[PDB]
Amino acid sequence: PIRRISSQTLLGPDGKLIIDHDGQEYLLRKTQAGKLLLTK
Amino acid sequence: PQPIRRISSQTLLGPDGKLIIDHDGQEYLLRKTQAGKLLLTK
Repeated sequence: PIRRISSQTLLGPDGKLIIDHDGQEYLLRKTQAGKLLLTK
Repeated sequence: PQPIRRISSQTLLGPDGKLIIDHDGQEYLLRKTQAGKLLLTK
């Protein structure tokens, strides 16, 4: 199956991970409402 | 060790282009679509 990783491992205390993909940055973040959200 | 902060999609998603992210017990999927786009779904 597809591997699993905890959002804690990806986000840290600042709640954000920058993902470099195909020459630009995407932001993965946890929101105040408790959701994960990816933006471009 | 420090938080990741910044990472390539190639390293994060691997050759299958998929990762399940467990966020407080709710699984999201991060993937590279067949068109090569990055997408987060639940």
